[PDB]
Amino acid sequence: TELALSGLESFSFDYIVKWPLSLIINRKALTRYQMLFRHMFYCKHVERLLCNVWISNKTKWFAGAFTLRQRMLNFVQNIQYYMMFEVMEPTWHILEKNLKSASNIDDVLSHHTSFLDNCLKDCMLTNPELLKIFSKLMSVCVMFTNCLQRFESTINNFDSNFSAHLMDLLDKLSMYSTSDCEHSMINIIYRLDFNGFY
Amino acid sequence: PREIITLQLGQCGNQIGFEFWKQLCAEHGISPEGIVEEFATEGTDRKDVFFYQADDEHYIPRAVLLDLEPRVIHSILNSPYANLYNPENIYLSEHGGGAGNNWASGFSQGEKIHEDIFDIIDREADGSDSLEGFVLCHSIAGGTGSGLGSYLLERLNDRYPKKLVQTYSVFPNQDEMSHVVVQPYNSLLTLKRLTQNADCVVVLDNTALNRIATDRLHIQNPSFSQINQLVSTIMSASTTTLRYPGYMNNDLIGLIASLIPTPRLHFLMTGYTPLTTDQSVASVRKTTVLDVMRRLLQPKNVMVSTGRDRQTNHCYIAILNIIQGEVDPTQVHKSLQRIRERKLANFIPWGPASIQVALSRKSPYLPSAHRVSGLMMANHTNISSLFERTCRQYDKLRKREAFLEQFRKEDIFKDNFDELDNSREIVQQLIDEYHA
Amino acid sequence: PREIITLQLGQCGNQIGFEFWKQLCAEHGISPEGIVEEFATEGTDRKDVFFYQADDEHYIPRAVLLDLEPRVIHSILNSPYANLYNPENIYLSEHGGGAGNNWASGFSQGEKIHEDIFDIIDREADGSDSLEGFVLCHSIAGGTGSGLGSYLLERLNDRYPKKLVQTYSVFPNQDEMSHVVVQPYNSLLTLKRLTQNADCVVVLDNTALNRIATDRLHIQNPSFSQINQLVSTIMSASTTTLRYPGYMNNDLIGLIASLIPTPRLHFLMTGYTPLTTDQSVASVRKTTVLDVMRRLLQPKNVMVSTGRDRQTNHCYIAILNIIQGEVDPTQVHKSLQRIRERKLANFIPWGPASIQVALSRKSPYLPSAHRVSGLMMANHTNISSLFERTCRQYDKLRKREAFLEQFRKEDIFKDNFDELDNSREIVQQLIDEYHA
Amino acid sequence: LDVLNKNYNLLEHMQAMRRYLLLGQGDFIRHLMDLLKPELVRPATTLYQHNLTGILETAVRATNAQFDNPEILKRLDVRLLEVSPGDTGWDVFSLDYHVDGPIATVFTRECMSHYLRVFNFLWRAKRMEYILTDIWKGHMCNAKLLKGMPELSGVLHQCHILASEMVHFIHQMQYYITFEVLECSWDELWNKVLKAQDLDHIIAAHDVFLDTIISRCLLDSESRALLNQLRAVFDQIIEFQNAQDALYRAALEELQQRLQFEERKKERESETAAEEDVENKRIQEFQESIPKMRSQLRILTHFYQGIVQQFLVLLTTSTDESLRFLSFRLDFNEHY
Repeated sequence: TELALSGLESFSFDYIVKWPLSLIINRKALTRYQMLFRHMFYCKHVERLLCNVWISNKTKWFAGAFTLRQRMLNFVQNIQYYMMFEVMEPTWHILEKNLKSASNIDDVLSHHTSFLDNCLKDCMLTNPELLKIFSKLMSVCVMFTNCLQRFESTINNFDSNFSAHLMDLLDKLSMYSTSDCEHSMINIIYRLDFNGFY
Repeated sequence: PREIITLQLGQCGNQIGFEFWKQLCAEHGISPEGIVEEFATEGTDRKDVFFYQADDEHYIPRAVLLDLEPRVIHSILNSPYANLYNPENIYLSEHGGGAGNNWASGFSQGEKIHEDIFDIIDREADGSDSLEGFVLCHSIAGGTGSGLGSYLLERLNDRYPKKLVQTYSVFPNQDEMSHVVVQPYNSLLTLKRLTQNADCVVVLDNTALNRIATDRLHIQNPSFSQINQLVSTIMSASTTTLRYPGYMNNDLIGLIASLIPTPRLHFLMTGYTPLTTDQSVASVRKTTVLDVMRRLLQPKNVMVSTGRDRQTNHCYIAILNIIQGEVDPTQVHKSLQRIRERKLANFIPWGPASIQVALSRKSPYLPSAHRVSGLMMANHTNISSLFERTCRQYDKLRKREAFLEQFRKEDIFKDNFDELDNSREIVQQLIDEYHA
Repeated sequence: PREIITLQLGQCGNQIGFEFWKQLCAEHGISPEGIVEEFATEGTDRKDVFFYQADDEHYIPRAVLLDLEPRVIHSILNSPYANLYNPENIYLSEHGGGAGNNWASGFSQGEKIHEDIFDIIDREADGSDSLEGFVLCHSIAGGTGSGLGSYLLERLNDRYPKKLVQTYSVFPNQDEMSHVVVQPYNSLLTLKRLTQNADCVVVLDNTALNRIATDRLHIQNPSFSQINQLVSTIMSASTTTLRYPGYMNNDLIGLIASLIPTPRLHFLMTGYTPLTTDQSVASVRKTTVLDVMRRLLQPKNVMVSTGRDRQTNHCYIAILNIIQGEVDPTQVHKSLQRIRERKLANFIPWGPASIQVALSRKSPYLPSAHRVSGLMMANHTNISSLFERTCRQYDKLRKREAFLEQFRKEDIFKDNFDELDNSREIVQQLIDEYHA
Repeated sequence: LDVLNKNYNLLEHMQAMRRYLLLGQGDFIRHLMDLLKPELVRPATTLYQHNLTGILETAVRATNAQFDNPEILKRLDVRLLEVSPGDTGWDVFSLDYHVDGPIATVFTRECMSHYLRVFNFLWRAKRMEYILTDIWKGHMCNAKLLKGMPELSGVLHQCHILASEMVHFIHQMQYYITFEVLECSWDELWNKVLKAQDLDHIIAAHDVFLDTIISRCLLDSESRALLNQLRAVFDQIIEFQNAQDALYRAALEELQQRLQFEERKKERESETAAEEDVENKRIQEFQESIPKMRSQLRILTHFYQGIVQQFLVLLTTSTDESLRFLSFRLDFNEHY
């Protein structure tokens, strides 16, 4: 909505569509699509470089350096499967109700735009301070590539830095527990109580 | 892009990779000599990830097969699936080998055919400018697959340092020791190379094969013709995110990265339930996903001989549960809901655990688009029971004066036996230390 | 206009040029003895660029074929494609030669038939008042194609100084050295003439042929009848801008000018993927151009035996990617979009690089107007590995006292062996110096 | 659409003009431009017209055996300007598509007047492609004949590298800017004319076609930053050429007197201090003319380095049209 990106790139995709198909997939709807593509590409952009660093390391202080990375990788592999799965089940639910109901066109237009507002609110989850910890997560990626170019005090600086986002993860988990018991927050509790029994 | 070169090697490694390529044509909708079905591109969205990319819509396999015994390759060319293989990539007609049964035979034959063994297998490397890695589809049983396979784990570590190494290696059989007696020697020599000269392995026990081969398969005389049926399905099952279009961990460096805790701890437990053809008549009533992963953590489909009373002091760290084909994904989060209530996996007390579930659509085929399939890639710390089984059979044999004079005549001058013993105990001690 | 005279010479150079002319009639829609189809002028807009121009709509080939062995030409006249050839342009019936197997045989036979060898091949030169150049379709293997071919690289350099010289020369096989042993001597003597007495070459390795001949072609006994199938297609593929109507680099001095960095650095790597006939059943679903050039830079289709771990310190300078026939040119800039993101070609740090892509419509034929074809003309600085392979096999043979007394009896009085060794090392040193 | 196809084929003349003024086919114009060059090197005279029509008719016969059947050669002629005879002669020659009757209904005075402007840049693009073909053959011509001198072996070697930097940068730029504008406009007009059903939509698709392409080729009121740099590389490519054969010729004639003086050494024995003094004079003229070619090369590559840097910034400033596509392409050429 009125927010900005979480990196350096102004890159996004926009779909080109004309009449009378522009009546149902709006140009306002493309802007709602333009916010979710920036979020999902960026955490995928993280997953690529982090995985490459892990494979390079694969190919004690070094056992503990592998211990922080595998803990942080398994944290970010689980949360992004949750975002992939719990987007996807509103996707099959939004597919089925266009098959169940469809008798008017402004209805299935407003059916679709109310779905993007659910996807936008799930990606507006990183509004107050979470976009700062994803950038603080990214600054310890590039601090770990600054020692990829260097091959221990550097490793315990990473243990201090990888315990820094851990205490901020519980801060974001504490921010996940605060509203008036709405459904998207109840959605983000059971997914993160999934992250609690581990 | 994501091209992997399979290194099929040995008497058993060539036969388990022969039907692995034969499994791939039945699911891609292609024939080994032609293209008669149009189901290859509309149904399957990606085919050039294990095959070589096409020149005439003929997907060449990216495979090499070397063995000292010519018997395994003479049972290939009369089969109609050998015309898909090329007679110029590996060998032409009438290829041979040694005499030959020794671990020191193939270990000494690697540096006398050193010019030819690094010439024709490197021609497939520069076909793609971004190589994925190398999988050594070799064997531990015998001296053929264990003798020469230990050499390529060393010289491909520095000539190709930025490539993934991970093997689907089969473990030998420990029932009696009459036909072979050199089994504790050649196994531990390769097992040292599998931990420090190799990143990951996929263990496949032989004593656990006939536990399953008489479980539901109902045979009376165990033959070698059944060893290729359990192995070739789970090989193609492991690349369903990689061959078929998936999203997350769709590479081989995606799956192995999310399961290995540390180097020298990479031995992954495998599980695969559906192997019966008369289950097909009752899967028409919407058999769900809520019952297929309750039996994966239950020790019934496992292919690892381990202790039954040793799981209380051992803890799971990483467990993979792969569903394939029809999943009904509106209840796949419902299946993962029931995991925390049972706590069938013991969790590590020092750090978090992870139950990763993933899906990919299967082949457009009637036995594949109807029956649910579950592939397990576990990682449990009770795997030292096999390492305690192999080490207790190793030090007992050296006190009986067995193969100490019959083994050190060729290319062995110093005692490298305790070099394998301490490094095996380093693995066994760091496993129990890993849960603090 | 743009008439090129092909110089087919030797035991192997005559057979690879025999099916090269036989390939041209099937794509021009013409018969070697008549014109039965009208597809020759409406479908093909230019035919008189390799053939001689017509007198009765009979497009004579502008070809000459000399060899010491009469066996290669006696397997020609019984074939029904020899009536297109003329029995007065080269030889009449019962032509012969030497005995004969020596590099010094054809090197000494050039100045005793000096009057006749410069008489009938010059009659085709003044047919067109603007001659393109000469291509020496000769061989390096044996003493027949290497002995006489080194003579014409000298006397045609000054008698025709303003003409392009560039050859499609085949490299010999280095597997064993039993049948031939004179292979390091006759190869390096011609290789010196290929750099200073010749502008450009097109290398064609023999050990890389059976790497492809068993890759997708599935043969058991490698015969000589397969060596003409990989060679004749890429010869006609290289002139698709020249034979068929193109716009840019539609001449042979157009293509070679945009790839050569400097003299004595002209060895071009060749690649060609589609060689399989069962790919045809799945190209009906609009197989695109976005996937055909991702595998060209990937070292799979290469015809050059080179090192796999030597590409990190070597850099591409010029790479050609030729698409033919159906291209769908609204996504050909989309295929070149994806090149910079992978950086599969290492770029030179001193200057710019270039990925040149071009297209031309193919023959009006069903296997040609349906399946995508990709021809690669690379130029990578790892080509010194072949020059290190040939030089290490050259100095090792001179220390074994091999062919030093058996080779200097005829027309050799001084040691010209280090004259070839230093000039080969001049090529090998200026290649690594070229990236500063 | 019946009247379009039964006589005076208008859609076919839309395609036939692209092979000549847009230069869609090369085997026509190259077999022209080979023969056309020995007339263009001299300045134009009053007899300039009568022979080029014979150069035209021979060259359209050498490339065709079936193009006699349509009516295209009668509807194409030659176009010369009123420029005084004290010019180079290269800029006078141009081909134009002639119209007489109902073909002149779809083709007004405003159509071919802009086709003269799209021809002159594209003729100069092929002019730069063919005169540099001559100097590339001139690289391989003189180098084979001077072998025998150890000084001049490495002297041409670095000259061939710094010439190749200008060869490869012109090639990946000039081949790509014309083929792309060929791509976006051929697939815009030719597919639209058979799906719209009119006369006025044939021309409405056409009269938006022929001014999209030239605005992407050369001419716009905001494109003054385009041609100022494309002509700054057009005169630098002449300055690099004429200085080469001003120094290659001085390199080659001086070696011809050395070889014939060697032939006089064996004949004086079959049939000496001043003979050594003339050789030392040869070596001194070999000595002078090597920094003569060096010093001109150091001036030339400093100009080319100033051209390649000024070509980037002065292409990236106009008023928010498809220049983001144009600025995408030149950084891709110099780096990859």
